Amino acid sequence: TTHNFVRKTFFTLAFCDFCRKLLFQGFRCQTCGYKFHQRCSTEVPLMCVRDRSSSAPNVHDWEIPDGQITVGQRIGSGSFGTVYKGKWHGDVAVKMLNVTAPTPQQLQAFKNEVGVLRKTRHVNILLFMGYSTKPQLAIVTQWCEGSSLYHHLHIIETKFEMIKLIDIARQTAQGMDYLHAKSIIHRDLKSNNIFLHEDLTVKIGDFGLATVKSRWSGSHQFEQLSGSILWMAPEVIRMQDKNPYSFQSDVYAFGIVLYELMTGQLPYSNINNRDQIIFMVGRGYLSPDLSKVRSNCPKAMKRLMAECLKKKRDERPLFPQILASIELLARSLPKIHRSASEPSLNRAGF
Amino acid sequence: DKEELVQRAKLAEQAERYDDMAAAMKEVTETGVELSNEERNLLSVAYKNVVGARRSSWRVISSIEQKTEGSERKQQMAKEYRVKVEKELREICYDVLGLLDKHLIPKASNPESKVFYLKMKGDYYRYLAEVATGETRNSVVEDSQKAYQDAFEISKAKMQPTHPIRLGLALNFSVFYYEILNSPDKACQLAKQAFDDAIAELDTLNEDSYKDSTLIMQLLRDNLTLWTS
Amino acid sequence: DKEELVQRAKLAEQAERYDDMAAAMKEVTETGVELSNEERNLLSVAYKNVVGARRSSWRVISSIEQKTEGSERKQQMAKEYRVKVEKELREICYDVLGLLDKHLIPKASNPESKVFYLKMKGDYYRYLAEVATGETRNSVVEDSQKAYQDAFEISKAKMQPTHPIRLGLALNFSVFYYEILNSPDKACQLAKQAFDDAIAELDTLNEDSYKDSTLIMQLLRDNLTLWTS
Amino acid sequence: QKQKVGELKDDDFEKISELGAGNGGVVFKVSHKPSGLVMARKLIHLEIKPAIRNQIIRELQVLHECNSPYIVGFYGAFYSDGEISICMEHMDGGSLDQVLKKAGRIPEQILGKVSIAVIKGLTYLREKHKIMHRDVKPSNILVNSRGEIKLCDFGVSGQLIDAMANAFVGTRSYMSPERLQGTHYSVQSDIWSMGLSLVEMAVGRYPIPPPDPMAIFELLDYIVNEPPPKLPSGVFSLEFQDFVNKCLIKNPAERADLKQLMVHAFIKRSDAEEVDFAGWLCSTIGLNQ
Ligand SMILES: Nc1ncnc2c1ncn2[C@@H]1O[C@H](COP(=O)(O)OP(=O)(O)OP(O)(O)=S)[C@@H](O)[C@H]1O
Ligand SMILES: Nc1ncnc2c1ncn2[C@@H]1O[C@H](COP(=O)(O)OP(=O)(O)O)[C@@H](O)[C@H]1O
Ligand SMILES: O=C(NOCCO)c1ccc2cncn2c1Nc1ccc(I)cc1F
Ligand SMILES: [Mg+2]
Ligand SMILES: [Zn+2]
Ligand SMILES: [Zn+2]
Repeated sequence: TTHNFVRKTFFTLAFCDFCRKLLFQGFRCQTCGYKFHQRCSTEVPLMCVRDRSSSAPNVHDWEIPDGQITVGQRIGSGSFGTVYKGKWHGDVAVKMLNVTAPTPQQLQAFKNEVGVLRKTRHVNILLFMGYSTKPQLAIVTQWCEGSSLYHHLHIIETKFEMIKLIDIARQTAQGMDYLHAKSIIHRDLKSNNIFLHEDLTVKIGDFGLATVKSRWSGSHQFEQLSGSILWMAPEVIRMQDKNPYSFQSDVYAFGIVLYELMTGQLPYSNINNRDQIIFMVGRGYLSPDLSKVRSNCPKAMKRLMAECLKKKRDERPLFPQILASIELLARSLPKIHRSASEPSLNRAGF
Repeated sequence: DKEELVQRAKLAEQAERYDDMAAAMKEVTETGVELSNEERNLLSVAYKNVVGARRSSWRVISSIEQKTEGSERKQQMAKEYRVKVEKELREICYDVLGLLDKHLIPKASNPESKVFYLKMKGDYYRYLAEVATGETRNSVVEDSQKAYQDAFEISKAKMQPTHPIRLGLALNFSVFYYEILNSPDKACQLAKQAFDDAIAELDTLNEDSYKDSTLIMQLLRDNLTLWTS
Repeated sequence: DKEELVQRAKLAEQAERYDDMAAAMKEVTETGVELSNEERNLLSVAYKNVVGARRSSWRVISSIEQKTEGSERKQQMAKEYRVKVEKELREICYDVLGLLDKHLIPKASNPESKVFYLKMKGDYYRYLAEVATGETRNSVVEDSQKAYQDAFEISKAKMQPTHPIRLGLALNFSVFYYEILNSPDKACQLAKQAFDDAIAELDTLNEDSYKDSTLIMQLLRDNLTLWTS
Repeated sequence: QKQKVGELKDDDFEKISELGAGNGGVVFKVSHKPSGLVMARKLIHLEIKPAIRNQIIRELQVLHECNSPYIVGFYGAFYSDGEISICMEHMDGGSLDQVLKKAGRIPEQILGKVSIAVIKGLTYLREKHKIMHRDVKPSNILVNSRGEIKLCDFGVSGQLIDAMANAFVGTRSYMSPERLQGTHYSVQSDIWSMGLSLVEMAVGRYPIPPPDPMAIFELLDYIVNEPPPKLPSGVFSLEFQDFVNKCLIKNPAERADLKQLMVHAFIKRSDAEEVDFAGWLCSTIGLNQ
């Protein structure tokens, strides 16, 4: 239960696990991999369960009119609208936003939001092809073939090799990092809003669109909590904050997706009540149990999941750090699956 | 064949060995054929990692040299080990500049490639500037000064205020101003100016480089917040 | 003279350069000087890290060799490069084994140190057992069977079952049984026997011996929870 | 009439009208053409593994034997087109939630007859089947023009309660403070929910927030950490005030049981009172006697 440290000069890209700046040389625990600085060593304790300033690191009207969208079969309803498979220069996904009567004030904010969502182009992001005002509101996104992550993990329950499982978690962080890079809060990240395009490329959908959720009464948008709470951060549950939907609220939701992929079960699988979860989670009494994980999950990898689920939002890391950490062990994955050996002894002192 | 050499160098890069990689990429450049965009980043990573390991060795040996504070043969031996690793450090940087100014800089069709190789040249002259203390300092300091000024003219002319390379040049040239010349006023001015122009075209951020762009951005902000204290 | 070369070896350890420490400790043990606790401990660290780095690289190269077999003669150059790694892996390990026959084994006046050197011999035969296949493996593994069998006896008769050297001996011999001979039930029993004995005699240790023992037994619990499932 | 109904199929039904919108489900007045009767068909769309769905339909067959004058009649529960269909007796008076908005407030003498129906409804479910309702609220107490007051949406399928707990999110709650904290006290939680329902309709406002809107989390935190709601003094009889007080004691053990409430001064008075409930209901709604 004691951290043995080693002088290690990181050759790849790594961030200190207190200060979270670019780490070059410092210390590493040979148990977990909780790498950290030498400068801010006297501020941070052990957690397993004048200096040279940095340099260059290494290098590796959008409104659709009537008579164009052939609205096909009803697919399913959501928390702010229902999906139909429409035709529009190929297969698209139409969404009749629950807000059918938007005020000239809500309508303007929607057109402004669509402006940003239309300027998004990433391999791990579902394409946003505008909307339609004649037949009410109906977001039109790229039609996904195959099936959702929620469908593949809790419907058919077809578990995949940890290699393929980690890869899905990597590509999600890749698409999520892009959204936060363009300062877009997802407000909805969950396995239901992640599709596996032809079984390989991760596609994140139903992101942003803050103005079509929580119906307005004039010029306001108090987010009336609705939809699903298994992914909602405790700060988001309370809604007591002026805004509960931050990057960290999205990072927490991401941490719940990690739990889903890792254990194959949705969090809190021992409660037959929704209201009990809303209250206890928002009160900081209920947490996703970390005793139902596999008996081969490295401490370094598992710890990342635990960091995203921090009750206080300010403790959770950001996606540039998460994606680096996810990738970090994707490379040390096969070598570390083999049995443990005799370690090097203490060789440290503070 | 070139592809066997670049696969060998790439494979050796995956194995975390930066001696066979550097030897393979020196053997690539010795052919005297112009590199792609892809083949160049490998060369920069190899000859950054090799000096980086010796830099870390130099820093910790020099800290122990300033830590001992006695009168014995330990200080003489630590000085012998410092001049040893310093000479090893000199041999690597001279091999790089010998491989750079004979095959790549004089045969550089792409102006973007010219900003890249002149950024590398200024970097390795700064790497020799920080270690060599005496009369020879004033030669390599002025050499890096000319190299970065030459790169800064073409950056201001025909580059984007949101391109990774111009941001890297601005970053290396700002830390050059702070560490080597110790004029933090012009380094503060430079980094603030480079950071402001970097804000203008924040909308113009394609997938090709969002991570690099925001990574040099937050590093620029960290350097600013260190220096304004 | 000796204290100067041990100071150099420590200075090499802090500077992360390990090939200098390997040479600096081999030249010290080359003489036949009375080897104390710290003096043999630095040698153990040096010859652990140097072979360990190349062993992890071989693990990566062997994994990348078997990524896709439905491919061209790109694997051809890889498994000859793997042989290049093996050419700088076996002979450096032989550089350690001949050393055990030169000074270590005959110049031992404490059984504890004899268990330590016999454990190191068996561990370096264990590292050679992985890459070596065919009839060589048989020849390689037979040298360790007698090496750990001539150390366990002394470990049981001369040191307590809570001793970290005996704990490390049981640990390395447990992974030898699991990975090489593939008798995981004997590995599971041995460990359980080693761990139960450790719990049966606890809270008798020194003040210094409250970090290393716990770390080994903690890795023992990690192996046992890994090997139950 | 139930013996005329064989196996329920989707194509045997014809849509008449929607009874009302719901949080998770939707209810339609439908005509079973083979039998020629007007049923209330609830359709629940759950994205669950077929093994759980098949168990839900299996545990709903328990409703065939839940026959009493204070339990909403049941015709059949089947699965088709990715929706669970629960076909039950149509109640033309709607829910007391609908009747409450139409009435503004419900008179004490009317709530006396509702209390007796809910108590005897909860008693039947717990004695004959030993199943806790776990959802007592005005929307789940149904009334018809004949003057019948019947419980519905009770937890006969434990697998169905877990299914919708994962799927939807509520804005209004009637959950007892001990259940919110993960403490199970049998039917004591259902009695809390009844008392809270009785205060809502009598005052004509919601019990959880008292003037003398809040998010679901602020409502649950209030139920757990604040004193329970109570009837306004003077405008209701002391027996009715004492009845709801015994139903809203936060301590689930000190809270009155079904046997204790059946012989309460309020119930014994209301049981004796002659109240034309069927006449009042049709008058309140606007129907004809
Ligand atoms: N862009 C799309 N392409 C293909 N299918 C889609 C798309 N969007 C939604 N669907 C399908 O529609 C079904 C449910 O639709 P949604 O309304 O997205 O449900 P939801 O994700 O719970 O709702 P929200 O608003 O994201 S909480 C899923 O089973 C999907 O297969
Ligand atoms: N048998 C019925 N007769 C009339 N209305 C009904 C019947 N069953 C359900 N309803 C109506 O269906 C609606 C949906 O109910 P449900 O989805 O269970 O949630 P809730 O009762 O909380 O609104 C309610 O408004 C209720 O009045
Ligand atoms: O109705 C329910 N919840 O409200 C819908 C929100 O989707 C409900 C909830 C739990 C349950 C367990 N077993 C059946 N259960 C329900 N159904 C139901 C029960 C009795 C009758 I009579 C008729 C019904 F439809
Ligand atoms: Mg209901
Ligand atoms: Zn730090
Ligand atoms: Zn650790």
